[PDB]
Amino acid sequence: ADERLRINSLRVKRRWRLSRIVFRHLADHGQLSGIQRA
Amino acid sequence: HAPHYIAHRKGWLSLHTGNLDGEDHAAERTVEDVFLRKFMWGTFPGCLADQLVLKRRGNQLEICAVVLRQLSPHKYYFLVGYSETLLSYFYKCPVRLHLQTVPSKVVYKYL
Amino acid sequence: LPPRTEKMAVDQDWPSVYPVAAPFKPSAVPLPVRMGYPVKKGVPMAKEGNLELLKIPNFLHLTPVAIKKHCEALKDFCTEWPAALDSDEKCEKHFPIEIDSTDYVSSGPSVRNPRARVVVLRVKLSSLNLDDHAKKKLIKLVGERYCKTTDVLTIKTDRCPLRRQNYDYAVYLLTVLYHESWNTEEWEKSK
Amino acid sequence: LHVDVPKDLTKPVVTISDEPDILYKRLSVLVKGHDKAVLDSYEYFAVLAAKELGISIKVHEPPRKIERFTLRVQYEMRTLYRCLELEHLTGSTADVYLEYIQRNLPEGVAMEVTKTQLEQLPEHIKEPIW
Amino acid sequence: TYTEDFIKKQIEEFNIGKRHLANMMGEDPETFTQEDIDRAIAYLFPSGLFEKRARPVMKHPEQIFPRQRAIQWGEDGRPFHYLFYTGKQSYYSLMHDVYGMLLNLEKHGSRWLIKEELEEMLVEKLSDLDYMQFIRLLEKLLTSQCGAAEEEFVQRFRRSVTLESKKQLIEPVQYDEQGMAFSKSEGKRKTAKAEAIVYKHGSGRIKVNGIDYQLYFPITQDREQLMFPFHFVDRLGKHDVTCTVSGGGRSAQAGAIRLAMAKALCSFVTEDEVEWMRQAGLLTTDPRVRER
RNA sequence: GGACCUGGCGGUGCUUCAUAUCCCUCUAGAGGAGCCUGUUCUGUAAUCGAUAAACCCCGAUCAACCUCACCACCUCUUGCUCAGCCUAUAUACCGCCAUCUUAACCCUGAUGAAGGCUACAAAGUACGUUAGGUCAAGGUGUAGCCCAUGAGGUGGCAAGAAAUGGGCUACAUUUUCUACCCCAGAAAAUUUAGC
Ligand SMILES: [Mg+2]
Ligand SMILES: [Mg+2]
Repeated sequence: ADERLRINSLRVKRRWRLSRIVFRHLADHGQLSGIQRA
Repeated sequence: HAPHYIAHRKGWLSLHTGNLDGEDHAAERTVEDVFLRKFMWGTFPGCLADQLVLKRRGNQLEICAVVLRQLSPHKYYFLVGYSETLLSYFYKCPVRLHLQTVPSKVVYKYL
Repeated sequence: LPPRTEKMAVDQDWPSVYPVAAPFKPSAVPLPVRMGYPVKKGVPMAKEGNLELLKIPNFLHLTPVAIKKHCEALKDFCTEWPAALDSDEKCEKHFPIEIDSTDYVSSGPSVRNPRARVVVLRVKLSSLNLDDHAKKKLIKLVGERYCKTTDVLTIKTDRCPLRRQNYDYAVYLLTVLYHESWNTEEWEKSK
Repeated sequence: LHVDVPKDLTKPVVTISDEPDILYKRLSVLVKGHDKAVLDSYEYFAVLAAKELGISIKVHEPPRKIERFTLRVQYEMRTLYRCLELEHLTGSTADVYLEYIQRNLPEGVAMEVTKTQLEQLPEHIKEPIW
Repeated sequence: TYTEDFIKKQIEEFNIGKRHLANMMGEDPETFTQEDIDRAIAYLFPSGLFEKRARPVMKHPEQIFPRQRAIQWGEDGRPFHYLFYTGKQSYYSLMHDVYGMLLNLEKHGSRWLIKEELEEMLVEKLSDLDYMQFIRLLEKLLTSQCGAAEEEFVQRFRRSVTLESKKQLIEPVQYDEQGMAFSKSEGKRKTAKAEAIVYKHGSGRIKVNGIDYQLYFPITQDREQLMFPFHFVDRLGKHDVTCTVSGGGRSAQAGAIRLAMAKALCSFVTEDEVEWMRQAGLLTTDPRVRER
């Protein structure tokens, strides 16, 4: 990370880390905290 | 009850602050919940009468589960000890179980 | 086996039954509480086997009697506010500088929060011994950190990782600002 | 316990140090939750504790926030607030009160405690350097 | 189906649980009431579920259980009521009573009771036509010179239409340090938010953010909007307004200020004038905002 | 063969109305101009080709002597690592879209088939399918090539016509420039959508 940054300096539901289908499945069951569908 | 009663009639099984505004680590908590539910359902096969309740206060992790009275109490105690220790060393946090035995499935209605 | 609620007297010591935060136990709670949207010509579901009552963060371990009996024992850990400081008028007189710092309580394995390092120092310039030139220089030097309406200078430090380091940085910033405001350069002559 | 009672109890050791105590002008405890009933119950608990410990408390309700996001299938998140300003409390009283109310923080509720300590000017700044 | 023994037991458990809850809350069980039950259950078991019936409840078993069982004859077999064999003894007894009162009179905001709750009162299923006949008899009784017993009898069968929308909240009249009476109110239009203070006496001076209204609102449309409230109730030039508006644009700010002034002016006008303003749309928040 | 009962009419026409989708009604475009372009045809030994992979140096933009694909000549090999391959198969399966097929009782008729309503009341009450598409925001397998479906050198490959579809620009007097953020001065038919 540091090494690659140094040279450069000189010059879907990824929010929850779930598959987009799965987030629906979890949220419908009420499993996610505070995710109420409206 | 249908999903559109999650805040009207139904509730939330898992309860954590991570998803709130400004709070972090929501995805981490969700991944922990996924594994925890799989591991409970596999460590108590055909025993859980209804879904778990995964509460978290501070670093605590309460699994308030509801099971049946079909297995012997010795097996329940052994599984409680095993799963508690396994999860406490899994997440490096003080996990705990609150099994609630019921005579049978508590049916609400019929669909 | 029979629930132990049958053995509980009507004059029991409830705090001993729920000493700490514990989930709803229908075999331990001696209440005929029901909850659930009733079906047609039906009643709300009973407590035994109710997952919805198990989902509530119940306050059974915190009853008024329990709260009083706890905070009566916790009095030994307290000190007394200095009676001389009767109102904010004397607080802004005897203790000019106000240091604001924040702590965050989330739920998880990690207690770290990146926002707990911020420190905010607030001091009224009228409490500092600055002459006319000194106050002019300090105000022009700080810029927007000084609010003319309130006469307050607000120095917010968050550069350092920890909080003690940010507090020390804020103190050092105030120290320099004062000393370099009380200094006139050869350049400063011809304003 | 009708007869069998503990004869004596080990009170915890609280030693009065010599170092002077910290003084807090204000202490704002902002509690955030997905449920208004939990926040109301926690408000009652915290207020009762504050009255009994002699701390001066004032409660209000900052505005609720809503996060709406669509994946059509639409989801929503509620964030409700309750702000408890304690005033004119020393370091030890504030510390013990916070320990109590944070150990008794209900499920799904986070806290943001802002402490405004009172301090004096450094002796370096009392007079200019000569 | 709930047997009477079951309900008896549940009454017993409710009573013991009531004393238990009274012990837990520290209140005196002797005077502990149902409102106390509701409040204590709400505190102990917090629930923000919107459906009030989905929240925790500990009610007296009489209100929860729909168990009903009425015996119509004794051990000897003789029915208690003289109209038993009609099969609708309650309904026909009521009709008989109404007809008797009508005979006696002949010798000398609210709604009618709806069919289902009439059945509930009678505890007997009845059709549409017999309900219509009963309502016709009640109307005939009203037409005659009903005396006391008659009109409380009819009032037994008339519910209350509690939908009176004339419930605008009249702001209390406050007094400034100079002793002048005034009233403060708020208003909102789109993102514009306004707060107006209307004085009881004035010369028609409106100050918007400390600026005269003709200078703050160059466009005549906004000035007409500011006119609309006072002109509608014939008091132009009789009040002073000091308002503060923030956010939104020219038209949104004008509308918010109009709403605020109307709501503050409600204090100094009559109830009839308040209703006239309400029917003119001067006291309703406009809910139309930008859509996603 | 006489009389009667239930019908069904996969029914057929009219009459009256409910008569919403869709027209008509309203608003703004599109027909002009200049470019780049998709398709089709014809051409060459060759490919007209593709830049999470070139060039740029206001904005953009063409080949670039690029590069992978292609044509014609060749070369490397036990080699990278028991190597290597942007090969095939959903005509292998799931995943996802789309096609099509698809109760009791009581009365009446002489106890016949059978029938039972009037409110100012007269018997009525209780899944499969497909040589389907999609392996670009998803997976599990199955086979191919392995002195070549792998790795390299040399050169070559530049394309034209219409008929149609789309995209990018400016298109003004209710305009434009300055000061201001609204009382100033100067200039000059078809057809697609929506409510
Ligand atoms: Mg296929
Ligand atoms: Mg070419």
